[PDB]
Amino acid sequence: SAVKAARYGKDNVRVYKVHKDEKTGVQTVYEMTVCVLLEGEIETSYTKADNSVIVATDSIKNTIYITAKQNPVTPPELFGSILGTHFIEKYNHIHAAHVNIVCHRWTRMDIDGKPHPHSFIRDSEEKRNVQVDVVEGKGIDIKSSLSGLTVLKSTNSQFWGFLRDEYTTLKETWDRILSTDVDATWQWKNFSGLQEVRSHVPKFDATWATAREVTLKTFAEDNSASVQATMYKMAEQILARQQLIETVEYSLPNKHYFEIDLSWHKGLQNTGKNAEVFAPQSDPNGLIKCTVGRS
Amino acid sequence: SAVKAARYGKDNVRVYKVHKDEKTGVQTVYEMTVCVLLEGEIETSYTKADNSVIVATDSIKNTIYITAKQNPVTPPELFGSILGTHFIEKYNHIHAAHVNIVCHRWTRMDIDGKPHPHSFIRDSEEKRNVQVDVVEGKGIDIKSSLSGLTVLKSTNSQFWGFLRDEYTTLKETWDRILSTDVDATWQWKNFSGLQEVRSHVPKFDATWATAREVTLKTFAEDNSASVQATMYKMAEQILARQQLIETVEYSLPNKHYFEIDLSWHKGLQNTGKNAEVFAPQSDPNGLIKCTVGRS
Amino acid sequence: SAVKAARYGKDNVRVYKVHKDEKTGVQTVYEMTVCVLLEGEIETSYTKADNSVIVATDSIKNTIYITAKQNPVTPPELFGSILGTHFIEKYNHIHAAHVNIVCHRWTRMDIDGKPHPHSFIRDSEEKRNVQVDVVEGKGIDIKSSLSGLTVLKSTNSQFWGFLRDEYTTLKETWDRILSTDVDATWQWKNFSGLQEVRSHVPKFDATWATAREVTLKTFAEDNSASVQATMYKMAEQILARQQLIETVEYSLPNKHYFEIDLSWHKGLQNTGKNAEVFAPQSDPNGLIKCTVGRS
Amino acid sequence: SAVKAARYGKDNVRVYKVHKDEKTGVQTVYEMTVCVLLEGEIETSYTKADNSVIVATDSIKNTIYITAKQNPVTPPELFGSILGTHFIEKYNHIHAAHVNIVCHRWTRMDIDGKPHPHSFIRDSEEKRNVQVDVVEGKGIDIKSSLSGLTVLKSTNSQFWGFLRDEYTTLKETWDRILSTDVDATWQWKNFSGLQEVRSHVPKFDATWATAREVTLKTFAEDNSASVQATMYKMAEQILARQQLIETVEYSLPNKHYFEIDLSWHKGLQNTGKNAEVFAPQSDPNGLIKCTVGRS
Ligand SMILES: O=c1[nH]c(=O)c2nn[nH]c2[nH]1
Ligand SMILES: O=c1[nH]c(=O)c2nn[nH]c2[nH]1
Ligand SMILES: O=c1[nH]c(=O)c2nn[nH]c2[nH]1
Ligand SMILES: O=c1[nH]c(=O)c2nn[nH]c2[nH]1
Repeated sequence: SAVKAARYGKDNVRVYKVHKDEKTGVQTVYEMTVCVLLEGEIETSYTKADNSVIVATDSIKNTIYITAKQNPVTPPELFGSILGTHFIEKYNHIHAAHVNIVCHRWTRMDIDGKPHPHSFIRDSEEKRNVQVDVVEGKGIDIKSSLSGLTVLKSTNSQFWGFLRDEYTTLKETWDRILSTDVDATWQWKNFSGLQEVRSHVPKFDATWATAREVTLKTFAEDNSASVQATMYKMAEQILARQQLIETVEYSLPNKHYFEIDLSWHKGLQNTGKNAEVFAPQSDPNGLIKCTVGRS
Repeated sequence: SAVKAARYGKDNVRVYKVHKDEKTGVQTVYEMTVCVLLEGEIETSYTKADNSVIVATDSIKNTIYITAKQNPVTPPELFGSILGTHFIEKYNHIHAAHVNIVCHRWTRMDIDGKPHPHSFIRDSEEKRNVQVDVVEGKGIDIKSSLSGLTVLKSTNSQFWGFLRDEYTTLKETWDRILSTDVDATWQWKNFSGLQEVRSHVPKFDATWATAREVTLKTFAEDNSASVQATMYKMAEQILARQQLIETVEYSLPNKHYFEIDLSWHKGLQNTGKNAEVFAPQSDPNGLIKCTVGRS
Repeated sequence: SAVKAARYGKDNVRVYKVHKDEKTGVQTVYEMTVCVLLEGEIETSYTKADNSVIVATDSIKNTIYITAKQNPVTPPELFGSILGTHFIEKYNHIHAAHVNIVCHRWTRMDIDGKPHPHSFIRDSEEKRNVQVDVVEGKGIDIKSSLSGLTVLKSTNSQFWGFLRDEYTTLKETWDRILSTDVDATWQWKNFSGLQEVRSHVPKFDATWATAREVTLKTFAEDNSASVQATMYKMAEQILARQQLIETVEYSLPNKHYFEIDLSWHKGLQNTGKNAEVFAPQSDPNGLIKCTVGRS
Repeated sequence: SAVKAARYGKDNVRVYKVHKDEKTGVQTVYEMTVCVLLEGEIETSYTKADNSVIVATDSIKNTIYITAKQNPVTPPELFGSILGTHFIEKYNHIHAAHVNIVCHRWTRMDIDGKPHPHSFIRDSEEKRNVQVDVVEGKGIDIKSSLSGLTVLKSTNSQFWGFLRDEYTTLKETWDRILSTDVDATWQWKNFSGLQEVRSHVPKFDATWATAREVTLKTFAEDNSASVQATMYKMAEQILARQQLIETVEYSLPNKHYFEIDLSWHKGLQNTGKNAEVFAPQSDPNGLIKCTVGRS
């Protein structure tokens, strides 16, 4: 037998960093969870028990803390690029590094209408993520994403005109609830290395903001024909507004809310136009995915 | 053997309700998870296999939906009181009802600086809860709470002067990070029944708001001597501002963030006044509880 | 305002211990999660910021490891008694200790029909737990439990003859699936202190085994009239077989499996006697509780 | 913009099936969670709001239940093949179906040394999974796996001789604890269609059993030089024992158990050869992956 592929590293590395503006006394905090996996000429650790080629995963953990101490940790696209470049430049036999970063929200508190200098709240479980693949001789590939963004609209969603056959029991509707957890990923054009990533630093936060704003406004304003059609509208605008993006991917569950017929009880009317009380369903759920690119 | 205590019912009942203002076109949504347990003269279902005394748990589920269709579901203290009173008034052999309600956040979206008429976001995993115990001949006991409120301050927290003996390794500090998940419960004076609960309806949302505001402002502004001392300050103000509350209970984990000594690596300075990168600890955690009442 | 109650300590302390039989080379492992909360004359830490009365929670953590190094950690009723007695004997102003222990399964592997000397498998998520309250001048109160034991029987469960009124839609049945997660707690007679707990050490594992065996055999062999009736049978036998137990408490969800009517599709028969494919329901669920004692 | 890829369907479909041997009265149960995603000529649902090409996800759910009613559901490789073939044969514009199945354990209870006819226990959270991709004109690709298998050995694991540089603090060791959660996947040679899958039905359960046995025996008996080296030994044997497998993939966390130095307390000895009490670490964790194929 032979080794066809192999990677190894450290997962679930939690990191916090604080920035303190000595002048204003204002502090800013960052918290993330980091995963780093390495690839290279490491097959003999598997086949011959030769540990000499292994950078210990404990050392990878150390490296993450040291890099965060000596560099900016925002935007995460920059920090991930710096960290993966380190490993392939530092170790001759390591030729690829895969860095995943999850950013956790710590939003500044407003007290008495004024923003507080050093207190924060986790105002949501929504994440900002990056996946950075650094490959020797092939540059830096970055996928940026937002995940965990949970929304609901109580009207202005429709679903009619779908295929009907002998497996079909679902009724057409012109007014329904639509709720989803948004997972959206934008993939950047390949970058030749760290200098190029640094030259675009301003676009990373602005594009994350645009992606969020467009997702929110399109969900609220689209009189939706389907999940499929609404998500395509989001992806299109984002591509239109940032030319360095090559593809946009959306993955959207359809979290169903079912009507409850109460007519068995004293003729109570709770369906169609009289629907007021609904049963959220934990499972199963629709799952709809799309990758949109340039034509 | 004998039955010394017994209760039974339905848990994890998910409910959504929408309100539609025909005039303005503005819609408002409510989502909760409900648990209802009953007590009464039901021992023979356990000892004699006599199911005649059992209100089926499926029927309890139905009752929750019907009650939500016919009554307001906010504030949750009112809805829980109405639902538990129904069971003890409707069934002669049922003498107590225990109703737990978890309210989930659906916050109105602002689009282009304007509040949207029918789109919402789960802006946090924080919950608003109630526990309502309705007991025949003994009125209605309500405990209201907020839970899941996650906060952090990066400075203005201290912990020195604690007991030191041969089990002690912790060092005193005058500047540390404090992070917690707030669980706060305020217990109302007993109410004689539904009419009295209805007469106080306005105080329920205002007190929840006060409890939140006081928790947030005290956490941000207190130069904290300990978790114990800061939480006592919160409980005291709340009691001072709502006379119908009898006790306030706080339960606060201390989620530790540890310094990381990097001096082994090129003399890097990352402790004490140079501390910038920290390691969040998943476990173990301090747990500190207090119940405060009137003197 | 005044402090009416207060406790504080360390939660989520993970502990592993290994025992090595030098003679046979056989090793045995134990893993648990420990919570210790203290009560006493500690109110001024809350009201006056006096940390002098506080045993730091970090010190409590240390104490747990040291105690495990110097004493047996099985049965958990003994280890919890030893640990809580330490705190009230060691600190004059601490008058109660609350110790919760969760035991995780590490079951010896059988390889080639022979039990392996040092390899283990987590053969289930079922836990063995203890709650030990040690109170100065009032002895040691122990509640032992098993939790997470998940079972299902595909026939020989019934539910008919329950109350029917205008809230009722559930149909009577003489053959249904019954599935639950067992939570069972047996409460021991108060013990005067450590010497008495030690004199009964053999009964702790034997009673846990009995409780398990009786739970399993009664569930499998009872032609169940209801959850209520079957759980009473379990509690009764346990009380009959261990006289040092004062009460037995069971808490049992009814995890529903619903029939699926497929007759809309080519007259397919899948209900009643032809029921073969069912839909497990994640929520809601029945919840049935009973505490049984001696008459 | 253009659609570059798209798939949609139903996730988290829970299914139970019972088999009843009329002759012996013995019953056997199966429970699984199913995900089915479809691909095809469906782009206009995204770009033109044309729902005519959509098979509703509710209909997919129905199809899963009907297929389970009319066919065997074991082994899961067969059931997944049957279900994905249905969709591409039934709908002309659907050209690929992706079926994921998770099998949950329901193990027959032994009562009084005898196997019970209709009672079961979830004896572990370990899963048996399949991923089946059915593609029009390209046959059936099956990946089978076991996941959630949690093990620990308390000795006969080593880790020395790894790379040491200025990022390294980890010490070499010749005796450590090794614990992991096993994720193992074996990929079958492509099959031309259902008849070929049916001709190999006996190999599916036997290979799952072999994969399990080899994983367990190698973990227990290997005096491990590293996670990398031990997992390669497992993959090699499996390939040696089933020629229809093309690749074997392992993904193994290294769940660390750290020594605790207690010497600060009365010279207590708890490290190296005196190590008895350890601290399980929840995070971070090593992550080691390997794909092994034929040479
Ligand atoms: O938006 C929707 N898309 C779908 O594909 C679907 N199928 N069922 N309901 C649905 N709603
Ligand atoms: O606020 C705190 N309270 C405590 O009781 C404690 N113990 N350790 N650290 C602590 N911090
Ligand atoms: O065993 C049962 N007990 C109950 O109380 C019940 N209510 N609905 N179904 C039930 N089954
Ligand atoms: O088995 C191991 N493999 C590794 O790659 C490693 N790195 N640190 N510890 C380790 N143990």
